[PDB]
Amino acid sequence: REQGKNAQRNNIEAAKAIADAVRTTLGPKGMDKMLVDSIGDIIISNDGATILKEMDVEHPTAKMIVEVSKAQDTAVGDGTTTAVVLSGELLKQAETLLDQGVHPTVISNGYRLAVNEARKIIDEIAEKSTDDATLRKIALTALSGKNTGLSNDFLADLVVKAVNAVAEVRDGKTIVDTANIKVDKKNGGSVNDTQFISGIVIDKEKVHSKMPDVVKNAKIALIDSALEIKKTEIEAKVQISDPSKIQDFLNQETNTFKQMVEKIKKSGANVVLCQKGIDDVAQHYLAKEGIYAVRRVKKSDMEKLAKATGAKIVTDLDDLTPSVLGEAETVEERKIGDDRMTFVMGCKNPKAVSILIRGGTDHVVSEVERALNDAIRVVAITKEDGKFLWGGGAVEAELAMRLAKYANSVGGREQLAIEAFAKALEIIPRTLAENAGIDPINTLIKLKADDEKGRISVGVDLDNNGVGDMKAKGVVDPLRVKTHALESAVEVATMILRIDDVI
Amino acid sequence: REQGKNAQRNNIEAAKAIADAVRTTLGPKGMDKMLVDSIGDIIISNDGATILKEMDVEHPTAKMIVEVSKAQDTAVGDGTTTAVVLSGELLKQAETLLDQGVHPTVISNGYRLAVNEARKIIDEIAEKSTDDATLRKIALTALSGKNTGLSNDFLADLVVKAVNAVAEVRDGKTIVDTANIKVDKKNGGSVNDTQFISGIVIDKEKVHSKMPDVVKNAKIALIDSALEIKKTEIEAKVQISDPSKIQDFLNQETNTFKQMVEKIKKSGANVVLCQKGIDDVAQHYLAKEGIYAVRRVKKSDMEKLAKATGAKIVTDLDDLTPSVLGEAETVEERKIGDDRMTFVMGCKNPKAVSILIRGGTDHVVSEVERALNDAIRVVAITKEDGKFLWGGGAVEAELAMRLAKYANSVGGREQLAIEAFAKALEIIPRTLAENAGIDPINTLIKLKADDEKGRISVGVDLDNNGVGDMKAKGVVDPLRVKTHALESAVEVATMILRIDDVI
Amino acid sequence: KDAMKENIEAAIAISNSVRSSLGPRGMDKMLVDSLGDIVITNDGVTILKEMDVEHPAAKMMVEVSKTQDSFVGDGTTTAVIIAGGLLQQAQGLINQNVHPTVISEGYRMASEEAKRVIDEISTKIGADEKALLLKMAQTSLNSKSASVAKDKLAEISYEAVKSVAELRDGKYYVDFDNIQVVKKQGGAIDDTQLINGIIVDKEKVHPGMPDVVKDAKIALLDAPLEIKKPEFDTNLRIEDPSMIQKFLAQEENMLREMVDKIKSVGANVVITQKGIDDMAQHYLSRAGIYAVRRVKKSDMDKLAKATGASIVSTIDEISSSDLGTAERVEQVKVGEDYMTFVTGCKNPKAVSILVRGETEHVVDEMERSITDSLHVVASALEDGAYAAGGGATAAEIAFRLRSYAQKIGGRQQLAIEKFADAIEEIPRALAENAGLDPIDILLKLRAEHAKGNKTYGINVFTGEIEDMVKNGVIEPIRVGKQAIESATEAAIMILRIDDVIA
Amino acid sequence: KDAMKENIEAAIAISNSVRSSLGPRGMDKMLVDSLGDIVITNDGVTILKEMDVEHPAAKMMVEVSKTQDSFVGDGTTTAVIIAGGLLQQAQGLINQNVHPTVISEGYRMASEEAKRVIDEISTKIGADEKALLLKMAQTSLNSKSASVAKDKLAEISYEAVKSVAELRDGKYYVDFDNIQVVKKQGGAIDDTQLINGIIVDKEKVHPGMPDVVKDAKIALLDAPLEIKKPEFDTNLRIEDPSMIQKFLAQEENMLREMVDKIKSVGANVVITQKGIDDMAQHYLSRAGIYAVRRVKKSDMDKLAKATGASIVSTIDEISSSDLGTAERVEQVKVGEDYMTFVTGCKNPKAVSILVRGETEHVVDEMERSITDSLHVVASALEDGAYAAGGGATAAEIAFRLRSYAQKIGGRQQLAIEKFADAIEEIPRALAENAGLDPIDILLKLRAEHAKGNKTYGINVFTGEIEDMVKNGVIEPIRVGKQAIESATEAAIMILRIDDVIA
Repeated sequence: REQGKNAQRNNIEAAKAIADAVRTTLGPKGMDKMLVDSIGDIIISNDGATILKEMDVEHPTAKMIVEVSKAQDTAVGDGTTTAVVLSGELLKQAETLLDQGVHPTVISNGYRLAVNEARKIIDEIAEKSTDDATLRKIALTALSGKNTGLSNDFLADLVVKAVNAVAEVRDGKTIVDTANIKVDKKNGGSVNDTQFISGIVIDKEKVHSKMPDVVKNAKIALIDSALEIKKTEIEAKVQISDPSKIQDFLNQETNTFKQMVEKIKKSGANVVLCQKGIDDVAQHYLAKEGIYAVRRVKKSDMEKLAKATGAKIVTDLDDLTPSVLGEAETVEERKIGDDRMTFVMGCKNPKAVSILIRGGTDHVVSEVERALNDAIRVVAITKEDGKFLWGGGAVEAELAMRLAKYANSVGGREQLAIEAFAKALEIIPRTLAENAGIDPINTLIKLKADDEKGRISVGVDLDNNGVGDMKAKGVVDPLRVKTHALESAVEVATMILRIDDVI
Repeated sequence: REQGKNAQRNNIEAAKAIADAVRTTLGPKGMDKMLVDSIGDIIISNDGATILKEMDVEHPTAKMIVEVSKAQDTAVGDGTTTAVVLSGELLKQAETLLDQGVHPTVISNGYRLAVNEARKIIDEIAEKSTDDATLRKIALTALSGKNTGLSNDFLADLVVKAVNAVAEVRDGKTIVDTANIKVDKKNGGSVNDTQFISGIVIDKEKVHSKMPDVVKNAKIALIDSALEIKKTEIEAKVQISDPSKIQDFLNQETNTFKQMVEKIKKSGANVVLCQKGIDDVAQHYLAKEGIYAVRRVKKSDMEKLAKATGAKIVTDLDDLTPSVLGEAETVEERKIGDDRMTFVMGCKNPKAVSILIRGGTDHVVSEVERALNDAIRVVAITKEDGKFLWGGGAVEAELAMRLAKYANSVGGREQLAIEAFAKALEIIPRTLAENAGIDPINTLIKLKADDEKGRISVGVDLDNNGVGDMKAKGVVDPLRVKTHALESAVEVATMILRIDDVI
Repeated sequence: KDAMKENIEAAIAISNSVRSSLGPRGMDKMLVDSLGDIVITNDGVTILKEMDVEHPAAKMMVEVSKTQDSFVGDGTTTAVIIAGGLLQQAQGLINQNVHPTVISEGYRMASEEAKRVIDEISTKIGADEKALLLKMAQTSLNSKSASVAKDKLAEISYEAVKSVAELRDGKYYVDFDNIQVVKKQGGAIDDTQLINGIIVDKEKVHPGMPDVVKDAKIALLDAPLEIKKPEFDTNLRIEDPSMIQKFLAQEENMLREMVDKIKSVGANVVITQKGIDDMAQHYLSRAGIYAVRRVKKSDMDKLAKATGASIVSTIDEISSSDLGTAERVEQVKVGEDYMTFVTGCKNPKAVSILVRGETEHVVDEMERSITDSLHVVASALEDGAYAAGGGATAAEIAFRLRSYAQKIGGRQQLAIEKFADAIEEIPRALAENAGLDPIDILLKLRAEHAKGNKTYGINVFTGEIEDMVKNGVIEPIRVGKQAIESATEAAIMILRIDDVIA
Repeated sequence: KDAMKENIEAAIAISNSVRSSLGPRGMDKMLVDSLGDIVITNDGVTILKEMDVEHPAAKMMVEVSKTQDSFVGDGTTTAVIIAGGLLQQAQGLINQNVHPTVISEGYRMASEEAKRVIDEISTKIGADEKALLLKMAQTSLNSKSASVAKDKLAEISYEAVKSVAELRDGKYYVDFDNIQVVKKQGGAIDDTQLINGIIVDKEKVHPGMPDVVKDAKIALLDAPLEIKKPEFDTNLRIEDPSMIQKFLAQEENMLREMVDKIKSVGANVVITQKGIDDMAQHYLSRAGIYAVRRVKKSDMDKLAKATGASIVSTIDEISSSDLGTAERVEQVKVGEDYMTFVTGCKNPKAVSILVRGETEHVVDEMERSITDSLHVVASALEDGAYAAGGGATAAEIAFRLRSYAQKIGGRQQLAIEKFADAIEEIPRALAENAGLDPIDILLKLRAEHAKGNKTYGINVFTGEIEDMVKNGVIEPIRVGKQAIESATEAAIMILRIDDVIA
């Protein structure tokens, strides 16, 4: 247990420590962290949410900052590192005020005033556009400091392409369910080998060799149960008194499997995707009848496939009518890398696509997938909101300048807290300077001037070695992620700032 | 550290424990205690002062009771065991009053009232007599529970005899310096072999064989210094350059010793008692001249001898004039037991006698001497005071009866304390009953009746098996020892009763 | 002597671990357990239930001080603060040899007189209902981290309680089984909203069930949808290979039938506390029924009240009388998760609050804060009166006990004056917490009340003694009565104990 | 905060280890050291000097509270009791955020006003001298184990001080080097006596010296009677066997001469602080001189004052002007031991008290008690005034500070009222100790003083508030001033310390 000053200085110190752990992942020039456990093992990522979710944080106050990795609205791209780094700075800047004699609650009030204002300023300054070109700029920016190679423009295009494929319009507004975009990976090298498929890709091979390699004009049956011998619930025991019965019993089984397959054939299905197992005898007769079957299909895939093909997931084969069958032009098995995967294409519903990522190393295809997923999210959000913000610390610099003025229009104590919040925002542009290896102090000096001359879009430029126009370089941040990164930071900093005793 | 009740109950418990350690030594039927150490070793005594002085008391409160062994006025005979046992009972009886809610100070006040009264009652009831017969009864009583054999009447007589020999009258009053009675012991067996000598007996043999075994009409020289070669204070070194000088130096020494003896002879001394050593050459010439010499005589003896013979203890032989010589009819050496002792008899001053105790065992001659010394003290005190009291718990019984009444004439709280003091006195008659092996409870019942019928002299009688007249049996206690045993007990009980915290 | 010295100190220790959380300038506590669980809160009931107290005196202080009777506003924190005061003051009186029994009588009396002063100085809520209750709910939120959004949350608290409050004997009764509070992270605190209906954090049991059903006839079950196995030991004896088929058929038919019964009675939605067999899930799906399973019992009870359904345990004996009603049941995505919203219920005095926060530990405290507000306004509406906050009502009671003490003179009087000093622990805590000068505020506070200013209190913002009702800082009359009630019982219990033995 | 909480508690602990020894119903303490030494006493100065205090706060409390300026009566026990009170009360005021500097100012002021109240309410000793002083000496003995013989010991204390007191400017001056207090066991406490002269616990150096010398001319030396060895390295060179004799002769002659000088000047007695060579002992003896050696320096100083002798260090330069005078010097046996009594001194304002007790530890406490009495009566005679005991004078001061506080209003006032409550620690201790009811006695005590009864106090025997002077319980004015002086300094010192560092 710790009380008062000792409790607070300690909590702040903890918050700062965890922020430092992710700090260097910020931006185009972000570094990676290698996280190693005991059994599973090594994870190498630049993703802040991944790093924090995996980290073995001990301290309670640090366990609280780490919780930002789970706020779905913030934990996408650099949102996580931005929220954590900012909480750290908000707590650090507070320490000074606590030292002067300012009460933790007025500091909390200042931050609330500041963040509410900032949330207003950014909706004011938010740039509108649903331009596919801007979408591409969102993705390019999202893929910036990752180990993806040079294929970024190629990836960015895939993203926009996938997003625009499943994006739909409800009452006047564009809604994009990312769950309709199936992303999967396979170790084959190249990356440029990533494919965009108009259908659902399934990491599953056909159960039996004699089954067709490709089915055209497919009537697809999605099945919930196992195509195996089922025993009754109330215990059952078979008693044979006639030696002749043994064969008959052995045959009822065969005939049971024969009927299963008859039911399936009767519905017109020519493809059977089973969520469970399929007995070898059933596989025998399915192949005999020419039906293409896959077994032990993931529920997630079962659901996406029902979505894409219009098929109803059926459990009782007796309810396997032609009404519950899905449709697709082609169901084909084809070898990808070293595996054989099933491709369901030309589905009844066009709003379903897949991205088969390639890249070799394994530990790269994973982050690349990790990357493509964030990219898909950010591009999806923007597609919806239609608004974005300038990157490279441009937003923070504007905010820092405005709040510095808004502080003056506020009363004594709160004013101090609001000037502290304004300083805290500079931790972002400074972090990008430091990471790129440029002089932090002078970049800030320049950045401040330009945004004050009205150059809203001037962020930190690695190239120009200092500040530069993000409008030209195309570095754009989605809005939603910004506002939530600020809000998360404030809510969490306040929670921690208010504690005066840890027992 | 202990406070309040815990501190007090504890202190009382301690006092009681040490009283128990001496309890059984009380009276004619007292037992002995064997005290064993590490090096010196075993001591067997019935003397309470000896037992306590030797005991290894740990507890502070017990170290305080033990201090009574040093109060010279109490520590003679059973005075010590009486004072200790009574303190124990006074503290024990107090515990009850503390329990009821009586304040330690009013209890202390009660005891003060009680003891002051008692001191009055005993001077009132004290029996006068300077009758040699009573003196003998004092000694017989003092020698009662000791391992002296049956020779008691014989010893008692020696005591009175010695006492009456040195007893002197100042302005109308008899003063007896016990320091004039030299008591010594020698392991020869018998006890009846104890002798009464009219002179000073000295446990020292004549230094040289050729010296007379007996000197008649002795002019005794008492010498402080060593009859040896004396070196100067300021360092001195002798330098011989002539081989002939060596003899001369060796001779100056001889001549030095020759002169020493010449000086002695010149004064008319024919006996020389030296407190220090005597060189062999000096012994040579002393024997040659016929002077009887003893060396390394104890200062105590030097002083008694100066007292008895009228000799002045001289240090510088040049001041050895006939004026400083002592006188005695006979100075003779005679073998006692296995040793040879010097007997100085018919001294100029008749008020000096010796008692040479015999008894064998060694561990018996010691207690017998221990006994004879107490006996001499008690007989001496009484010789002076001329008053005594009846023994066997007779005094305590009278006191207990009177104070029980005097209590009524006193106020509430104090009255309680005074009834407690009255009960405490019964611990003496009860202890004598218990030791003799008779019923305590019934002896007390009988004792109370008789003293109440006015039989002041009825104490506990072993013979009559219960109570009996001490007047007839002759058991008498000196007064001084009684009053001081009561007073010591009260002063010490109060000291301890007042403590409420031991740190 | 010592058993007391120790018991009292253990107790006071609890009093101080909570003291700094009282009021608008109050701080929160982080409580980490052995299993590593963390709870950061301002709620004095949670803090107490959480802290690991070892000393038996502390365990009792916690139990008795808990204001258990109701957990409205900061009754428990206030109770605890006063108990520590009462105890600390008793220590002194005992140093002077005042028998603990006198002290306990004095406390008991002063306690009674104090409840009286409150009833007396209280104030009935009049035609001002809406404005008063809002001001009350804000005062509450003011102490919490929810202050940040006190005006919006206060409105929600008012709207919700007002919606479920029954004006019976011209009186108000508020049944909380009509208010469903649910928390979901991934949204700002401002995103917190009031939904007219019952939200259940669960999604349809099978992917093929509808996302929405208009005019829903809801079946509420308490039994699982599975095959029933006899109670006596049972075995199927198959001697004919052909029976194997007939048997499995009979089983699936039993399930198909169960669904037919529920559906035959008109059921549209099926919500069960227990499980639903995979095959039953298929059948319901096929019948176009929206079903949710393993629902919380508490959630069941609230759905019954709002839809008017009866929870059935014997599907076989189900009937249409048992069905509940709602204009629409629909699965909606709330952030990451999928929830089921039962809207337009039969019983319109049924409401839900969707509490949002970005982080888990943030949303947790928001719900704690909102549940406090609901109880504050609801108990004010129920009691009908309110007392001024800011330490006003305590300074008054203190003032009025010092009088009464001189009337009930003697040794009792010392205990009664000490009881007054203890009540002053409240204004002291408030002052101390805001960064004001206790000894200074206290003297001014006594002055105003002596000069008859009943409603005068501590404005921690301006740091001035003002009119607490004018400024709006007011609390239900119930918080003060219970707090002084719990506080004196906790102190009397420790005061009577002179030994602790195993 | 904590350094203070701890310092204060360490301090108060000392205050309570002494509290029960205050007054007529006070108890004593047994103090056993590591070396096993035991001291049983009521003397608060001995208790404090004895107890092994570890905490630095406690060491300071002991040092400052020691009333060092004088050890008259129970000034130190009273000081310590009040310091604990002042400190304990400061704790409370600090809990209320009263700056320790205000408190220290308040204490400083109240302290000053209190000394004033005492001077004011005091009472000059008039034609009543003998009766007053006796009553004073008895009150003192009343607290001790010496009470047992208070009337006799009080007379001795009065007679002794009166004998050595010089009435100078119409004023009295008492020089304690004129009062020799000696203790000897083996006698009752009643056997304690006052001898007109100086007793020295030593006996003649040689058995052959006289036991008495009438009209003594006393030589007081500070050098030993031995041969003087040169400072430069010295060696006798003997080359002639005959010189060996001449050399030893010269040495003995040097000693014989030293004695001749002392004797040539008329000396009759020779008392030295150092040693006397065995041969010198022979010579003095032979000259019929009574000599004592290795005498205590303190004893030397007292013999010089009474006989008018000068302590000589250069025997060679001794003269008759240096000799002291006394009608008789005699060795007398006191119990077991032999002492030298120098009676009928030149200076008749020279007295001795032979303290008796049966036991060592009894006689020790008797001397402690008697030395207290001597200082009590002597300081009363010197001051000329007295104040009532029994808590009367403290209840008065308390009464008069509560007024003065309201005059010096503000925050200082709180410290001043707290100072009054602290002074009341005295009547409380007295009541508690006697078995009376503190809270009850205190209320009556306040009443009487409010109604102007300045001299009203606690009669612990009857347990009633009465007139302390009438009943004779009175003390020197000095005891109260110093006690409140020492008490406030000890408390202010701890109050200012906010940290303890190594």
